[PDB]
Amino acid sequence: PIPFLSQK
Amino acid sequence: QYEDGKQYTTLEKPVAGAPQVLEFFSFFCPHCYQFEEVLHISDNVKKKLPEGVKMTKYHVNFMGGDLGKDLTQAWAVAMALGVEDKVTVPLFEGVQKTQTIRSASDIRDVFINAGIKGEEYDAAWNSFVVKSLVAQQEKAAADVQLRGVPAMFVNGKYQLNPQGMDTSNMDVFVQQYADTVKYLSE
Amino acid sequence: AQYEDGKQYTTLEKPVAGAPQVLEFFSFFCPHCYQFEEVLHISDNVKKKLPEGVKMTKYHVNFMGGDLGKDLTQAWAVAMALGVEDKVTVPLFEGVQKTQTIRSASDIRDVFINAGIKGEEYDAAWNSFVVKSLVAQQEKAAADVQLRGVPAMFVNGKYQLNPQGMDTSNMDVFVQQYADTVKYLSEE
Repeated sequence: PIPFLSQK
Repeated sequence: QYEDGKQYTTLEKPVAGAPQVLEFFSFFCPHCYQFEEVLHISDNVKKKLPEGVKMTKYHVNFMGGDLGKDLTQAWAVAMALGVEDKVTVPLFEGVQKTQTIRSASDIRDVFINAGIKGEEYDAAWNSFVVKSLVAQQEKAAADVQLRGVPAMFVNGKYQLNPQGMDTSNMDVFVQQYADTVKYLSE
Repeated sequence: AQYEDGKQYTTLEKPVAGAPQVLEFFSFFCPHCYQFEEVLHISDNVKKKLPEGVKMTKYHVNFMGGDLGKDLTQAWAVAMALGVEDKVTVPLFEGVQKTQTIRSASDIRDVFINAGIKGEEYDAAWNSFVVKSLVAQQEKAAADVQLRGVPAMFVNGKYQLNPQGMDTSNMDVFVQQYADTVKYLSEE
């Protein structure tokens, strides 16, 4: 899955 | 107890003319889904704002690629038509829960199912007003040097710091957050 | 079916020794975890296709919902310790995400009480060494596979399931393909 935290 | 660095941080480079309360999000971000669908942060912030203070919410496209771009444009449409409250839930659920939203066409379906006319959406989609609104969202993110979501800014001067709030109880968290925004706004 | 590395699964560059045969990670906060469990029944469908000698393990993650996420990981440890996962999974998902009646650890406790686990029995378990060990076990397992999100499933500490590489147009087909992939990786 996609990581939980949304950076960059 | 309200300390710079704790419940909030101050911007080194304040933004002139920024919206009073500015929230950034992405429909792709699981942390934004938490903020919107479980915690209802926006709603609770609104409830505690002084009567003469408006909330602004913008979509960001640094995640999700081309569909991320399409989602920013769809959010512009939502803002132009004033139907944010009709499409937020189905867009969040479609991207993250059911994973049924994979194209611009899927996004369009959500608006239709939400009671927004089909000719209305396509006129909005291709409009100069929406082109302007897309650029507006992109400018705002650049102006605050946005590196992550969810995020909230007050008066272009202060950034909310949820890391410094208590998370044992979700109601306590939500209200500490809402109270911080109100303190910074006032 | 044809099974390709990079398609239905990926191969860990850093395999883990001593990992559960089939290891699933979830969060009660995660909408796609909700979809996997309450809607698609991924775990149940995977179990059906495995020989019963192949055990399935499911761990909660704490990197979602702050301290409440940690409390849910501890509650999942209580569920595992007492063997009541099948009683509490549905009301916990519903409580966190649907009815939004689970806002703190005391609300989690009430769900166990309503599931048949007496208050004193829950509290005993909550404060037990066995449950403290299970919390640390769940944390360690996540760290050993460098876990960044959920839902996720690992087989034999060697492979990770890749739902993105599967047919997601038909949900009945997706579930069969997912479960068949776990079978193929396990029958090794």
